[PDB]
Amino acid sequence: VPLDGGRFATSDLNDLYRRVINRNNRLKRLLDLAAPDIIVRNEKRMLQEAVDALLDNGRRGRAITGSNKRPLKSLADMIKGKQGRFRQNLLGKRVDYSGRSVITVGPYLRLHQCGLPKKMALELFKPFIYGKLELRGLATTIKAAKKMVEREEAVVWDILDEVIREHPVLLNRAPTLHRLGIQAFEPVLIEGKAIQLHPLVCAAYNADFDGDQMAVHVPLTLEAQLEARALMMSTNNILSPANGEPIIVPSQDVVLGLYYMTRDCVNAKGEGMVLTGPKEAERLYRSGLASLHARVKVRITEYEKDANGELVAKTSLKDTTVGRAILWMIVPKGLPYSIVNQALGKKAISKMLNTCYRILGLKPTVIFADQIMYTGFAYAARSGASVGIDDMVIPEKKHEIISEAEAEVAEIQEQFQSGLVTAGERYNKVIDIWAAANDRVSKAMMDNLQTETVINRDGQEEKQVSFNSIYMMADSGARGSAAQIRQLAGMRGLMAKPDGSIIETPITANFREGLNVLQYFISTHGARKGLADTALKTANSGYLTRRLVDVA
Amino acid sequence: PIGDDEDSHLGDFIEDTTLELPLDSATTESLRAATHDVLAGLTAREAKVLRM
Amino acid sequence: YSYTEKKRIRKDFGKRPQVLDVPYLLSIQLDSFQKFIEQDPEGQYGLEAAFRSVFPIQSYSGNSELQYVSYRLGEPVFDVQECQIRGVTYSAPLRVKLRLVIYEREAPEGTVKDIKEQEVYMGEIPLMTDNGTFVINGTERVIVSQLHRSPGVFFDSDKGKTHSSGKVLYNARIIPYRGSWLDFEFDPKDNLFVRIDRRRKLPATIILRALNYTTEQILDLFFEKVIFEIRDNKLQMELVPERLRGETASFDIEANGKVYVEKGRRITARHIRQLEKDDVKLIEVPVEYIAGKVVAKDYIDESTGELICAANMELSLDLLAKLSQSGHKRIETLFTNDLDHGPYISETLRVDPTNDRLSALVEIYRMMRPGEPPTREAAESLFENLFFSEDRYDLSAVGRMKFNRSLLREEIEGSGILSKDDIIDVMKKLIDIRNGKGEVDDIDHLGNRRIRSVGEMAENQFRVGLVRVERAVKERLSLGDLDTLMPQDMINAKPISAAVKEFFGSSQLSQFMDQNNPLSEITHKRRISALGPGGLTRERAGFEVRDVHPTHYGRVCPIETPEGPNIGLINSLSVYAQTNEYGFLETPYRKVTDGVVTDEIHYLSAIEEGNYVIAQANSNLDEEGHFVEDLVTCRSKGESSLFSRDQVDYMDVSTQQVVSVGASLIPFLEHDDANRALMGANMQRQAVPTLRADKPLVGTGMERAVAVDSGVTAVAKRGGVVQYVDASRIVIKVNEDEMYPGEAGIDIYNLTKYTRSNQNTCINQMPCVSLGEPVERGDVLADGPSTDLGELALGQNMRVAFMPWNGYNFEDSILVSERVVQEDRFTTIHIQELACVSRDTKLGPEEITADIPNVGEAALSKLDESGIVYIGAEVTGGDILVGKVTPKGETQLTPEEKLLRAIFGEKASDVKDSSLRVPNGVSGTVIDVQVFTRDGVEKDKRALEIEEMQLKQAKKDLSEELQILEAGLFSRIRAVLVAGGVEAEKLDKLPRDRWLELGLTDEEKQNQLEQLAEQYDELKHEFEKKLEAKRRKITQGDDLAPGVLKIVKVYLAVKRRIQPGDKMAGRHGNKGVISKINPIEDMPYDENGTPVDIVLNPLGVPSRMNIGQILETHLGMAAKGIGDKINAMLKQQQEVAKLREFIQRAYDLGADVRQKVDLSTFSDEEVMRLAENLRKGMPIATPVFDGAKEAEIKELLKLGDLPTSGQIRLYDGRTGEQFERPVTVGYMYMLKLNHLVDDKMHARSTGSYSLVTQQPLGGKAQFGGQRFGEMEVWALEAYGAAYTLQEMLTVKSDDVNGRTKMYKNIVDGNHQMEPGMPESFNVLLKEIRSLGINIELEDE
Amino acid sequence: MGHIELASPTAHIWFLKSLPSRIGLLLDMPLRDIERVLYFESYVVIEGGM
Amino acid sequence: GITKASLATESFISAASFQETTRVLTEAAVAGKRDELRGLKENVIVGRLI
Ligand SMILES: [Mg+2]
Repeated sequence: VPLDGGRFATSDLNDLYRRVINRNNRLKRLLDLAAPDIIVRNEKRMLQEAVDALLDNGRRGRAITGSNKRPLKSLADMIKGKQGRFRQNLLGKRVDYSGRSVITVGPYLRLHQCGLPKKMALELFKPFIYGKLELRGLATTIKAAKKMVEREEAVVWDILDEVIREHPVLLNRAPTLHRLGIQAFEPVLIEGKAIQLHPLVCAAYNADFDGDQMAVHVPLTLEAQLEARALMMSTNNILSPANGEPIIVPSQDVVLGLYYMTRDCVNAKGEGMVLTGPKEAERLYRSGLASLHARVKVRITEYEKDANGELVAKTSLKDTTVGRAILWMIVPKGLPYSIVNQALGKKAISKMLNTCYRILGLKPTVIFADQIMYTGFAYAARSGASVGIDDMVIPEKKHEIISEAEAEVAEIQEQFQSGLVTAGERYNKVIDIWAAANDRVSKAMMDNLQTETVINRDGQEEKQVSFNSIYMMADSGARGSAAQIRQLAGMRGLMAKPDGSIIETPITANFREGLNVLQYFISTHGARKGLADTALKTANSGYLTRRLVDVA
Repeated sequence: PIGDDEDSHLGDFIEDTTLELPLDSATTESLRAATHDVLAGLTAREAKVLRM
Repeated sequence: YSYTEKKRIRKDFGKRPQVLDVPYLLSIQLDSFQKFIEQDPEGQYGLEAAFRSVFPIQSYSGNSELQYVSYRLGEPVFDVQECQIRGVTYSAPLRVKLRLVIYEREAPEGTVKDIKEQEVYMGEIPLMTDNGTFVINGTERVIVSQLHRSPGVFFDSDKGKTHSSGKVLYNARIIPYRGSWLDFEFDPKDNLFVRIDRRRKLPATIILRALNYTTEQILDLFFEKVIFEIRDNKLQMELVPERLRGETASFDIEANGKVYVEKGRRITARHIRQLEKDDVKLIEVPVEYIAGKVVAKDYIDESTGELICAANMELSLDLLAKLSQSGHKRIETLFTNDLDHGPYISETLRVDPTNDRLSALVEIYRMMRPGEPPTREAAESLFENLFFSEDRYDLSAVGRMKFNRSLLREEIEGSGILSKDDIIDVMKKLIDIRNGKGEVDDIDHLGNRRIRSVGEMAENQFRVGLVRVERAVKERLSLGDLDTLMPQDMINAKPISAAVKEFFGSSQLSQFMDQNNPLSEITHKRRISALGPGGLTRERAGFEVRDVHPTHYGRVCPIETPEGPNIGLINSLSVYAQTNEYGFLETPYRKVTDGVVTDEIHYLSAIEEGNYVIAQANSNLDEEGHFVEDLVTCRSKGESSLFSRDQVDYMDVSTQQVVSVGASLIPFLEHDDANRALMGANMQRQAVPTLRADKPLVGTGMERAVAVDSGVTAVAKRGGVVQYVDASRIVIKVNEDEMYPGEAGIDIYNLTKYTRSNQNTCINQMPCVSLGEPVERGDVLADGPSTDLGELALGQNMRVAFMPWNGYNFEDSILVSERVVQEDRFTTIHIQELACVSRDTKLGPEEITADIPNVGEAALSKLDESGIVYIGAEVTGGDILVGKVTPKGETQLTPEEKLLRAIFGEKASDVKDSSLRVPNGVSGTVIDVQVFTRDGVEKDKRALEIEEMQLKQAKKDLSEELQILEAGLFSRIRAVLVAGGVEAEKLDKLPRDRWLELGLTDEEKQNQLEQLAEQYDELKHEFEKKLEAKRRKITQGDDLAPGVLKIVKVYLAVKRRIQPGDKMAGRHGNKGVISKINPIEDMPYDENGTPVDIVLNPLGVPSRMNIGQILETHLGMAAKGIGDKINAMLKQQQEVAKLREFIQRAYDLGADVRQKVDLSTFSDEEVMRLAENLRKGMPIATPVFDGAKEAEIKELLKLGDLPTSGQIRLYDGRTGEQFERPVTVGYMYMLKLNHLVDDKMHARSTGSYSLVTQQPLGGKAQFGGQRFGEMEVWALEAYGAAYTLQEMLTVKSDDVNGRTKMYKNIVDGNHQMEPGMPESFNVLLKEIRSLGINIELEDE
Repeated sequence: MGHIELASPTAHIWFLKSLPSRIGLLLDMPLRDIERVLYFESYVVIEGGM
Repeated sequence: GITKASLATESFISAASFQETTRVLTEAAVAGKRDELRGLKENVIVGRLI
């Protein structure tokens, strides 16, 4: 076919059939002229090579093309492989009525709906807009409808809001491993150019918002709309197919807002006062008379399913906090009060959603997950939970333990220069005493973080769990655990060289202190090995998924 | 191959110019409908001659 | 300090006195290409090396020989700006003086009949620009330096993996620089083997038999001889006592009266030393010990000549009785052992089939070109042309150096080809490695890694061109006539220029310069790739090449590599590292004496590093150079250990030598994890240049080297007084002492205005100096993109609060106030280049007329009378820039359309609108229009208008060049005439023509007048001839593609601001997408009332272990606190003594530092401009691993009025009530990465379709389609969705009827699909059916 | 679709060079001898009597 | 195993869509094998309901 410029693109099959036709005509011409036997045996071998290069090139000396060193592409090259018709154009096709843009948060959504830009919604839904405009008579013909949606007149946006209203789109992130990678939503139109994606859904996608971009597809026909609503709407998939655990688990800001909201310090405003219910708990917190967390007797009324699907009510004075009572308005009718009477980390809130689904069905769990996300973001904003440089307390017992270990390695050094030990038992003793020093540093820094807040009420003193920022961000299960908190406050581990052997001189400096050049240079190897392993394990996990689905 | 040696070869970029756009098919359908409605409005001989 | 150094002096922490400053950061490129193209008088690397190597060309013994004289490069026809406009290579011709001789009859030493010596053209080679950039086809390209295995000899192990026996093998390898390889390897049973390639395993000793060696001297070279003498009886054994080490004897060895060695006892070395002291030479053994020995040489009978035993045969008692009767009492046996001397060569001889030289050559010639029968002289010429010919095999000087070094030779020079001693010594060394002594090597070690560069690779491709042409010259000179030609008809310049243009135009090592940041240029030029030709690939290699070896310290940056498919194969060259003479890496160290660290520095390579022991940069020493302890941390051989005070050999130079220039501009890099530091330094390239430049408050002090020593800013070459400042040009009056005597003049620097960078950003230069200002030599005058005052300003510094704010910062998201977007402080400028070609079809030629069928006049009001858009009309998506129509015919109209035409009589026109249009959804201004036209075609009106515009611009600009240059020259003439014959008031009345011819005393002053006069007249004539040359370059035609009439290029300048969906990033690797752009009313604000601009998320900081962004945030708050205190003291009009006091206290501030300052500056004029430059915030340098600690940040915050803890209480913008737990606010320097959202967003209703399979082709702005690949089809199978999948891969994608049926049904408002069959499955049926395989579909 | 009348016949590479070779174990003949026949290096009897 | 129980299948398009293709098409071409579309791989291939 002609490219622009008078120069053509041929497929290499034209070369192959040209070579086969050429040598066939040559062999007919030779058998006309009664050639000697060496020549026709040469020509029959050549015709064998030409046909065998046409059917599957690569099982011979790889007959290359003209004006190029690159080997050409035969028929079995077009069937077989990553670029064959079986895997590039039959099992997966590029599809119209699709779009692609950068994703972002937008926490003001219920989870049956996602944001979608006006410009993408105009470009995707063009034939729908054409149909409604020629139905409503604003465009006499369809070319007028083209020019009306081209000029973007003010009448088409009401039309587009009519064609969106109950029409689910499909959102898709590119590593679509498990079946929650394609989910439907109902679009809310956005002044902007970025798809707003509901936050609780993102843990299903393995989508962080660090620049990853997603794709929307549009169910055209009516059965596909009903499939995307009945089977693939986001409110249907709140349980994983891998296990019965919730996949719409609240992820990071919301669990921090909860863990700040439901806790108790021994002295706060309104300590030990009495409250008639959750409503004046909210009136006390939002007026500023009583604090968010202070232990308080309240009166709450919990319902239960004691009889056959019947909501038996019991009311009592529970001894709780203020913030727990404020969260109690959001719990539906069926659940007992003991689901909000603890500290509510990430495990506890997953158990909360699991019990709400296994009791009240689907609808209160969906609207309950939306209300949890809203109140988590709101009281995380009211928390002001902020990391800082004073938030990482270094133990006073750090350098003392490091000096003791530095004397003990000198002891083992003198015991090896005295010829008393061999090399391997020396090595094992030194690595055991550095691991012992690291464990003492860990048990020093944990007791210097978690109970460091000591304050007073109607007496001398009392200790409690700490309101350190990084301790809340590690205890809530929002981000990271005590391994990374250990690598920020105490010494970081014992690094391993490219042998897989492990160095006798560990990194006795955290990140709050500086690292000098040699320690950081040793740490770089572990970082680069980690990155290379994540890439290679991604590839092998893809291959394992493909074999497992194609066997089953 | 175009650059970076991906599965992107030159063949995946060549557009088809022998198809007709589907909007032109929509115009042709609506034009046949409109002309049929207009030729219904004529007489018998005029519509028959103009179709023939 | 210099003049801009005291303009805004940066506060600098850090405790190590820098003794070697940062070198010229582009030295690899420029020094390599200076080695390439330079007249070297010797066989030094360059073009001279390639010519003197491949020449003389001689005929096929026809006594006609072509030899070499010299070369020369002409000046380019086109300067760099016109070259980027037009599209040619920025190249230079290559003139070569060649000399042809022909000899006479029976006189090989005799006189030639004639010589023919002339110049000849052989291709154009591209020149490097002043910055390290080549221009090949309109674009500006960089050749990345390559890393590969050094040519030489490598002794690898390849442990374990062969046949799972637990045994290690050993393989030696000779890797040439150009030729065939060589391998030696063992097998699981102790037999040596040779490989001439990766071809079949051949027995080893045959290559010894290929070098004219019999079994005798092979066993002589590889073994020592044990002599059995029969001293009158009993077959005794001569003894050296060292031979008995570690052994066990089968009998009693007795020497001089006493039985020392007992039967069945292992021999202790006490016995050996007693035998040494007892003067023991020859002892008595039984006849049974010779049962295991092997004879050395051939033993025969003398008279009869019959063979007693041939060489390499074990000795039984029968052979002993045969050698007793012939009379020979001398027996030569081979000394063997299981540990010391292994009998490997004897076993290899017993495996080997051949015996003599000829069968060895026959075996090699049969085993390299198999299937054909051999021939003696062809085999001799083959084995000549494998390893011993000067043509097809070559080790360079580097090859011979490593080949002598790893064999522990003495000389470091030698021939390129091998020799017998070379191969035999490699085999000896391999047998010694197998015998337990010596060590293997490792390929990750940077002493066995050579770094290539641009000059070497261009030289090698040039040598490819020269051998490809010398084949033709040998063909011609074999048929060479006597006198019919000057010696240029023999040579074709198509292959030479073809090879060098093929290398610079198409390779994996030659790529488009990333040019959106000065850092990105200066780190793409400093890149060490391991890919490309002659190197490993991503599929084949490999893990140890990806990993970091301990010899990368100070040579290759470990924390900068592109995370992705190729990790570690795309390494970056460290800051202080240079390239050795032999090509290896070498790094600076400070020489240490007895105890005193001397400021002299020695560059050490990798294999020279391991001998010494090297101290730490982070050490502490007094003024006398003594270390403060008695023990210091060091590294000896890849091992960090604490050594003594005076055992050290070298100190590290500075704290920064382990990282690159990309990573060293991350402050507090010692406080981040290496993962996020890798990501931060990986993304610090990708900042778009913002509309201003805004001075990173937390810098590292490496910013000025990257700013100056890149190519974007304009560095002054000769200092002086600034005469003239304009946005277009800066005109410098040079001082008297820095001025040459001849060619007096003044300097002029033409700035580059708004123009197109390769990544569509706008590279621009702006003057930073004012009128009448003193400048130093080497001082910045014009800031480039992303540069302020000669610093590097990649992005802008903004007030940051780390708090979760209503979930809008959920995963990693950033949330920005409207105070940023109202200030346009992230509004960037992009330049796109839209093009409209106008070809000649075979239906007719295309036109650029303004008349377009079926458009409105309002759509064409933005066009001229010529049909090409005006300069400076803001267009949107869909406007017509170049009205172009293509002729068409043969409409093939339908029914009722033909009825309609008949009814209304409207002619279906003979033409089609194929005009150039703006892409879907951008805006901006048309700033530059070019019209390229083939010569011989009528130029339209706007083409002549652009030609008249450029002609007047060039003539006005060159007249301004000559006028201001001679204004400086006449101002020098007036300074000459005042000394020695002044006319104070008389001179300025009489004209400028009568200054050159006024009389004056004969001195150096009259000679000076003669010089200035002839320079005036020469510049006049040079002006005239170069104006005529510039006019003939502009007015002439332009080369185009074959069969295109004219090209109209239109440059849009889009001004893209910011919107939710963009990406921003600090320098620590905290990515984020802007999510909501709030008004100022909703931001958190502190008690002073200043609204924070960006609210990040704190939850990323414990998880991702980059704690240094918090420290950078606190120190940014400190910097802007000092800036606000200075702004308050300037707004109150405090006197300059108070400002001097406060700036003095701000610059003293801390531990022992490296930052002595004023009072030496001027009273007002330097201090007040410094305070004017510090009112936006006093900057802080933090040298990378050595800089500011926490306590200095606390003591700097105490200078401000800020709290020590660095956390202010903040008030919510909406509820107006205080946040509990006061939050961290500060000033983080953040960057706008060029993953903007409007380049990423598109959608498709229905567009084009691919030809061979009827599917919508993917891409942008080809309207693409999000590929619903194989895993997504599995996902829809995993649901119950089946109608979705049926329309997802039949109707929406593939079916040629189904998509149009669907479009009709949709515009009728009837949601329904008629599925049919996919088209690509029908293609699959035709492809299998077009094999011999019948595939069908069946009955019902 | 089209066709080409091949003058001399030609072995199909898929039934000759895949690892479970079909002409190979259909005639019960080793593959190197079959390629030796097809490249005109040798002969083979075709039901040549007894 | 999963790479061998997936190709030993009574339906050759599911045995030819991912793994070694040439051996599967020749093994099913000498056998005259008939594929009854049987199980979602062929129905994604042939473009009908699942
Ligand atoms: Mg991501």
